[PDB]
Amino acid sequence: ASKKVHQINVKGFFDMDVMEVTEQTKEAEYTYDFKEILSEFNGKNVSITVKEENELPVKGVE
Amino acid sequence: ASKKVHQINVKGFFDMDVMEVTEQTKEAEYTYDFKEILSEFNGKNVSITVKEENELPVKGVE
Amino acid sequence: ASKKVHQINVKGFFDMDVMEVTEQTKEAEYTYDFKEILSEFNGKNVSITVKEENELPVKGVE
Amino acid sequence: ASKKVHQINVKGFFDMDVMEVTEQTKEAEYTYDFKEILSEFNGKNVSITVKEENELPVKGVE
Amino acid sequence: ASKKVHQINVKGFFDMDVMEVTEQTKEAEYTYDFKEILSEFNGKNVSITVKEENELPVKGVE
Amino acid sequence: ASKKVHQINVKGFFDMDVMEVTEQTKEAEYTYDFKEILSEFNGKNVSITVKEENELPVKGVE
Amino acid sequence: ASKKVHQINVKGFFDMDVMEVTEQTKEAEYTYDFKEILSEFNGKNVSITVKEENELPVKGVE
Amino acid sequence: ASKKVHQINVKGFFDMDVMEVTEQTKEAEYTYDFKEILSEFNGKNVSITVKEENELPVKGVE
Repeated sequence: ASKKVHQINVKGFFDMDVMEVTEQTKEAEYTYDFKEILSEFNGKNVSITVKEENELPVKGVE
Repeated sequence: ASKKVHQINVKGFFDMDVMEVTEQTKEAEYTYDFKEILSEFNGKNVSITVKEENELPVKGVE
Repeated sequence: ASKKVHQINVKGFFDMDVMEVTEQTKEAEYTYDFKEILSEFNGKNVSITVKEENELPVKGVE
Repeated sequence: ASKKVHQINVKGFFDMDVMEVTEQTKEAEYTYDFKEILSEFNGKNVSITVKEENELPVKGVE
Repeated sequence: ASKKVHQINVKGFFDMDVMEVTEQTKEAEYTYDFKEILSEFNGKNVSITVKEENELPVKGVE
Repeated sequence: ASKKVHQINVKGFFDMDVMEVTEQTKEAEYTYDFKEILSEFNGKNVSITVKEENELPVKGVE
Repeated sequence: ASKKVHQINVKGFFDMDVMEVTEQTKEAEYTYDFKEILSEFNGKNVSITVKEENELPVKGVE
Repeated sequence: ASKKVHQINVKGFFDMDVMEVTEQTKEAEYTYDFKEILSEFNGKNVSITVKEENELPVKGVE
């Protein structure tokens, strides 16, 4: 069960055209290039997760 | 706190050149194209996780 | 193990008569119709969870 | 933080027309009526979760 | 896997002599009697967890 | 955030009269006396959890 | 499944030369000696986790 | 929230004298040297977790 784990978490607005993820913090607006990140993993067994969560359509605010 | 979550989990051998992930099950060897999967999210806020876990270098076996 | 997950979380005061869940936010009072939400899943395999948590009967506040 | 939690987990094939969830066990096929279950919570604050997970579209099995 | 779970969480200062647990909130000091709570479960299969966490002995402060 | 945690997990059939918990393993049938266990914590802030999970009333096996 | 767990969590700047971990709280600067802590476990089956998390190299701060 | 995580998990019999952890798998007996592992983190903010879990003292085996 012993193992070495290496993981990258990236949260932000995704633009696959320029292949970049950019998050709007409370101070700035950071931009990470998913391409470079992804490449660090090219050639190996990985576990990739892509989550997108939105709001629930309401039917009435009071 | 109510929300609608949509998530994709993909585990397998990653080849970013052809942009495909392929896992070796006990029964068959499935191949998913990360490109198509990724595109379903292009243009929205996301969390991407990319995990890669290996074994620990030993020094004694018996 | 690769898969596509789609999940809906709804937290609020439940009224099964009108089939609606409504949560009280420190800014407003949203109302979601559990019927419409539930219907998005009609006809498929699902894990459903319904939690209700209350307070513990005390034997002395101070 | 002390509290009393009461929760119901139901996993199966969902039919909202007859309002029943039915899971296929390697020993039998159980059927629960979501209506009765849901009613045990009518009139209270609740967190409800509805998950539906499917497979990932492949581009080549082998 | 479908099931009905019923759980009690109780956090506070424990006195087994009078069999009572009492927590000091920011607003008030609640007192729950572990005896009554425990009895609700007498006669059934359970999981009991009892956790106690303290601070780590330091050796340098600045 | 550094801390020392000490925790006890006890799963089995609960009998508060003789104050003992007894689990039926695959080999034997172990019996732990909740009294002794509980006492190790008498006099300190703790987080106690008592869970009891049962099966869901069915309406039809096929 | 019943068991007694004993666990130590230590978060801070690690210096293996003097074998000490030191975290910078919003108040003080605590220093724990990993040596003493580690010794409390010498001679036992353990599980050890060492995590180090950094920031993601950006390409566009704004 | 985006970040790079690097984590090591080590489970086995701990000997701090020789500074080695050794686990007994269902096949072999692997030995890892905690010293080398630990050094990979010397000089960094880390989180360290050391857990040791034992069995509960019974009062009636059967």
